[PDB]
Amino acid sequence: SNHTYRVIEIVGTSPDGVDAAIQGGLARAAQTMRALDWFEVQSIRGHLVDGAVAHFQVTMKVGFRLED
Amino acid sequence: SNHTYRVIEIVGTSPDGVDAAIQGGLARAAQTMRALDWFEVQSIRGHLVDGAVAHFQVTMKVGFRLED
Amino acid sequence: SNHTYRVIEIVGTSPDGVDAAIQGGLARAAQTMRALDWFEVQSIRGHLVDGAVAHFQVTMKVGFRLED
Amino acid sequence: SNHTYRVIEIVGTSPDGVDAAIQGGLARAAQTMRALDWFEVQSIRGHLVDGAVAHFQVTMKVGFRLED
Amino acid sequence: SNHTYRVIEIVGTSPDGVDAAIQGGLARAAQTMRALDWFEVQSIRGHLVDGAVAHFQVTMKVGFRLED
Amino acid sequence: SNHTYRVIEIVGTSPDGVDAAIQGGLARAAQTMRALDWFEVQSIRGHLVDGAVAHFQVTMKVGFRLED
Amino acid sequence: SNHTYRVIEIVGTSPDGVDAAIQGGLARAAQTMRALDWFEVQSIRGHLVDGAVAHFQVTMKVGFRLED
Amino acid sequence: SNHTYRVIEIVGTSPDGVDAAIQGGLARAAQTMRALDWFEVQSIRGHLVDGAVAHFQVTMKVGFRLED
Amino acid sequence: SNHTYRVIEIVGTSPDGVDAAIQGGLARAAQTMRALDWFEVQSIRGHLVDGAVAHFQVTMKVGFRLED
Amino acid sequence: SNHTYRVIEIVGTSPDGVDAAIQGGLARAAQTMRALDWFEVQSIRGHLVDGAVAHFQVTMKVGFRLED
Amino acid sequence: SNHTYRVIEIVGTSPDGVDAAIQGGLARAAQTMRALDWFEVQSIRGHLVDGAVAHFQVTMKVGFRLED
Amino acid sequence: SNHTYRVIEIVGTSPDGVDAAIQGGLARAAQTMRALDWFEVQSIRGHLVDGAVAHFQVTMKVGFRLED
Ligand SMILES: Cc1cc2nc3c(=O)[nH]c(=O)nc-3n(C[C@H](O)[C@H](O)[C@H](O)COP(=O)(O)O)c2cc1C
Ligand SMILES: Cc1cc2nc3c(=O)[nH]c(=O)nc-3n(C[C@H](O)[C@H](O)[C@H](O)COP(=O)(O)O)c2cc1C
Ligand SMILES: Cc1cc2nc3c(=O)[nH]c(=O)nc-3n(C[C@H](O)[C@H](O)[C@H](O)COP(=O)(O)O)c2cc1C
Ligand SMILES: Cc1cc2nc3c(=O)[nH]c(=O)nc-3n(C[C@H](O)[C@H](O)[C@H](O)COP(=O)(O)O)c2cc1C
Ligand SMILES: Cc1cc2nc3c(=O)[nH]c(=O)nc-3n(C[C@H](O)[C@H](O)[C@H](O)COP(=O)(O)O)c2cc1C
Ligand SMILES: Cc1cc2nc3c(=O)[nH]c(=O)nc-3n(C[C@H](O)[C@H](O)[C@H](O)COP(=O)(O)O)c2cc1C
Ligand SMILES: Cc1cc2nc3c(=O)[nH]c(=O)nc-3n(C[C@H](O)[C@H](O)[C@H](O)COP(=O)(O)O)c2cc1C
Ligand SMILES: Cc1cc2nc3c(=O)[nH]c(=O)nc-3n(C[C@H](O)[C@H](O)[C@H](O)COP(=O)(O)O)c2cc1C
Ligand SMILES: Cc1cc2nc3c(=O)[nH]c(=O)nc-3n(C[C@H](O)[C@H](O)[C@H](O)COP(=O)(O)O)c2cc1C
Ligand SMILES: Cc1cc2nc3c(=O)[nH]c(=O)nc-3n(C[C@H](O)[C@H](O)[C@H](O)COP(=O)(O)O)c2cc1C
Ligand SMILES: Cc1cc2nc3c(=O)[nH]c(=O)nc-3n(C[C@H](O)[C@H](O)[C@H](O)COP(=O)(O)O)c2cc1C
Ligand SMILES: Cc1cc2nc3c(=O)[nH]c(=O)nc-3n(C[C@H](O)[C@H](O)[C@H](O)COP(=O)(O)O)c2cc1C
Ligand SMILES: [Cl-]
Ligand SMILES: [Cl-]
Ligand SMILES: [Cl-]
Ligand SMILES: [Cl-]
Repeated sequence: SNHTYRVIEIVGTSPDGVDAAIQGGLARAAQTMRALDWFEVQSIRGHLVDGAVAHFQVTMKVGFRLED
Repeated sequence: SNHTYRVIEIVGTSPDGVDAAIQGGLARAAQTMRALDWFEVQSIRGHLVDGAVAHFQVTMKVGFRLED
Repeated sequence: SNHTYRVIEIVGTSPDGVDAAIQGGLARAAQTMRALDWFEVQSIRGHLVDGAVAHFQVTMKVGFRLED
Repeated sequence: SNHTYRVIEIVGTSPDGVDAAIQGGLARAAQTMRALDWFEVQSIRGHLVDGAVAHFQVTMKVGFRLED
Repeated sequence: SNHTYRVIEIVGTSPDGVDAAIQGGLARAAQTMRALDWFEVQSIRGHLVDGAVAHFQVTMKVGFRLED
Repeated sequence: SNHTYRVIEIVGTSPDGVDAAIQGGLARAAQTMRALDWFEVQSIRGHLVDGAVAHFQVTMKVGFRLED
Repeated sequence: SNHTYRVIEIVGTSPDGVDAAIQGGLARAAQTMRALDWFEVQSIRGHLVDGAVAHFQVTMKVGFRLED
Repeated sequence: SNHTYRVIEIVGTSPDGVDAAIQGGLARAAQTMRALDWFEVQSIRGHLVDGAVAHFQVTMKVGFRLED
Repeated sequence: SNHTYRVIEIVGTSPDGVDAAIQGGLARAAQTMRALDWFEVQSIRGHLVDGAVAHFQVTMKVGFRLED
Repeated sequence: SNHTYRVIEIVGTSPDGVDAAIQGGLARAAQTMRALDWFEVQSIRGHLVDGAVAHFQVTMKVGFRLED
Repeated sequence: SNHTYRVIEIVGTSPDGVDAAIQGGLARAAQTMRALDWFEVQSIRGHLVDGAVAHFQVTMKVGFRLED
Repeated sequence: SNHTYRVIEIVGTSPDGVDAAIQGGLARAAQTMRALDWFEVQSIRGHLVDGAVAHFQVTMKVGFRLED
């Protein structure tokens, strides 16, 4: 058949960098979403506290296949 | 913990301007959503009728914290 | 009243071109969403197999009116 | 029939803010254009004099239906 | 000589897809503008009614040579 | 002479809307910068608390003439 | 292994519309290239002659897998 | 009063470079438009013939004050 | 009160990757700036020497609260 | 002399994150290209399998000096 | 060591074209700044008086190395 | 027939300005590519040495007709 996908936007966070934030966001998404297929980073930001990075914040679009 | 956020897109409307459209959209969003944290305006448009602005239409991304 | 809209993102697919992909995606969306009002194409991509287009993939934002 | 629209670009101005600049620009546009249907804000700028905003300047695309 | 061009923006519409909307818009443009040379699609949108595409709406920039 | 300008980026805030945030940011800028000439809005965001807008946050580029 | 891809840019053309231009460009690309995997449309333009579309011109990025 | 501006798009051309193309386009514009105030370059392109630049082509937005 | 922020642009560098470049840039910024609040990555580039990455170069906007 | 550069686009991949994908892509590029000088990340995407990141995919522009 | 750069934004002006505006802006910047390394043009605009270009205005980002 | 074009990216350089950089890049391209048809400037940058512009660097897309 011709599949249809849905694309949602999430932000993963971690003090431990860009990869960790990506992985953390996607891990949360996978808990309650099915048929995840791809992601696309929209932005990399972070929150600073006392001059240090408290959290990296990576905004992602996440695409998944819609069930019939 | 490391929080994960979800970002949805809504359009608020009002005949009474940009601020009123923002506030209206966000008020509707708050009724059913929880843990709203930020918004970002994507566009400001409007519908014209008889040469006057019938509604300002303000598209926003709205970020909220996901529950575990 | 002043209506509020929600805008989601979907990808329609078809081997039979851009229009067919748009129509297919929107047809799937219409099965489970109500009060669809507009769409906006975000991108036109496709997957190639053996040098031929296997599927056109058209990403759309789709706006609909929120119920009270 | 299948309508065709024309989209022009104007800048509305006012010392009294974004909404006033939008409304002012559109009011001028309505005097000499017919069948105005929508607008889209392109930018919000302003001119400063003696440290104060002398005019808000709101650039808009304005769409209208072409007559046959 | 060194030619100068003017670029206007129009929206073509059709229920019958992207190509039909492009062709329709350009056909209307050709009736009252001369020396049309090129177009560039700016966006592909559409209006939905009862879950179906009522009109594809294709916004184009259209360039033409200015007469002396 | 041929003037040179410098362009800085600031964020004005206010609970009372976009215009108030713009005006507040620019008022602060005017206290310590001279020869302010123009501004350009880069983004309109805000912070939400208990479902309400606590502050509108308007990011602006601000241009001023450099002294010799 | 971890694959590496190369992305080139081509323009397909046809008087017969967007899909035909895409297909034509990709067919030419396939003649000399191997392991084509995806495309992404960058722009849709066209050349006008005597008020009619002489060619649709569809610029695409085309990704393919690099051989070792 | 609060002035309203109109912004049109033109392309100036010259074999003799970017400045010459800008100046040429604007000179043509000035012949039939009044109260020209500013321009903004949108793109710099050119046509190549026998490996040489036949014309630089500079697309500009041109803003002018609307008369009452 | 209603706070005002200033946003500057810096480039952090490191041979040891994106996170290291971010952290390095921000560490330098913190030495001579106060009340750092957030950053936003603008670009990730790098310099190549003998086919290897000599430095990752991460351009960031950095926002901080202005003192009264 | 005045050097001329060529800029190509590649996608590096790795299951082990953004830096690893960058390094992998560039290592492949260096095998068959000479005088590599810089890169610029265009996008960070990835493929998901069973809810996990199978590969990070980092699209880069890569600039190199052309030989005479 | 790993250098950190700062990037500021300036506008150079000249009646004598794009190159002259660039050179003028950068010459002013060099008078008070140290370790200038690169620039990137952001926009080319100009002010028109009596139908002629009074000043070309070239906005640049200018990067320089921060001292320890 | 329906022609297909290929679009490559090059950077021309010169100490003598934007036009000279464009012309230099294109002259180098013409030595080893055939059927050059158009260019589009992507960016204007430069390298600064001792406070002066050592080279203007103009990145261009260059389109050419593919042979059968
Ligand atoms: C324009 C703007 C953008 C911001 N972006 C972020 C962000 O990306 N991540 C984040 O954690 N906080 C962000 N913030 C919140 C700030 O980091 C900070 O927590 C807030 O402004 C309060 O700071 P203050 O106590 O110095 O006033 C942003 C604030 C503003 C005004
Ligand atoms: C390209 C395009 C963009 C539009 N954008 C908006 C919009 O932002 N807000 C809105 O209310 N209507 C929008 N519309 C709908 C028009 O405002 C209008 O209601 C519709 O085209 C019917 O107008 P007509 O009766 O003159 O044909 C848009 C229509 C087109 C074709
Ligand atoms: C940067 C990038 C973008 C891609 N975009 C698409 C796409 O738009 N549509 C699609 O079906 N596949 C897309 N893919 C997946 C590829 O088409 C392909 O299926 C995958 O990379 C495996 O190809 P390979 O077996 O040659 O390694 C993309 C892959 C990469 C790396
Ligand atoms: C890059 C640039 C952008 C400008 N944008 C605006 C604008 O948006 N609105 C406006 O009224 N003036 C704008 N101006 C004009 C300035 O506000 C100002 O009136 C002009 O540069 C003269 O200022 P000076 O006397 O300090 O040299 C702009 C000028 C430059 C150089
Ligand atoms: C942000 C926005 C964008 C819109 N874009 C379009 C469009 O591209 N084409 C169109 O025909 N109508 C457009 N519309 C109008 C809607 O399709 C719809 O006709 C209008 O909002 C009334 O819908 P409702 O009766 O559900 O409130 C737009 C409306 C909004 C708010
Ligand atoms: C991607 C992102 C963007 C943000 N943008 C803003 C902003 O524009 N303004 C602001 O005040 N805070 C911004 N924040 C901070 C949030 O509003 C919020 O204060 C912070 O994430 C803590 O929320 P939590 O306690 O629900 O985890 C941003 C945060 C993230 C992750
Ligand atoms: C800014 C600009 C953009 C153009 N884009 C296209 C294009 O996308 N496709 C095309 O075939 N020709 C394009 N052209 C070429 C024109 O369509 C036309 O063939 C050329 O300008 C000569 O027209 P003239 O004889 O009216 O001067 C472009 C020309 C200019 C100046
Ligand atoms: C995607 C595209 C963009 C073009 N842009 C321009 C342009 O900016 N200026 C111009 O004079 N011609 C432009 N053209 C027209 C070409 O320069 C050329 O005149 C036309 O494609 C015929 O070339 P051919 O005889 O090699 O097929 C463009 C053509 C295409 C397909
Ligand atoms: C368009 C362009 C972009 C460049 N971007 C970067 C960069 O992001 N980081 C960097 O270290 N050098 C950058 N450079 C400098 C080059 O990496 C290189 O050091 C310089 O061009 C000299 O190289 P060559 O000796 O091969 O001529 C750039 C150069 C050009 C022309
Ligand atoms: C719009 C779109 C974008 C995609 N982007 C990527 C990508 O960046 N990387 C990738 O490996 N695959 C990409 N793909 C391919 C998907 O990840 C997936 O492999 C393909 O759609 C088949 O999934 P399905 O079996 O659930 O239908 C993309 C597909 C679509 C439709
Ligand atoms: C949207 C907008 C953009 C402008 N951009 C520029 C600019 O780039 N450079 C400049 O010198 N002036 C700029 N101006 C100022 C105008 O050129 C002009 O000096 C001002 O609007 C007063 O013109 P008027 O007397 O016709 O009302 C801009 C004005 C507006 C409204
Ligand atoms: C973010 C970034 C962008 C750069 N862009 C350019 C460029 O466009 N052209 C160029 O010649 N060099 C470019 N460079 C290289 C610098 O001009 C400079 O040669 C290099 O960073 C070494 O400078 P330093 O000795 O002060 O550390 C860039 C460097 C960075 C970090
Ligand atoms: Cl959503
Ligand atoms: Cl127009
Ligand atoms: Cl290439
Ligand atoms: Cl600054």
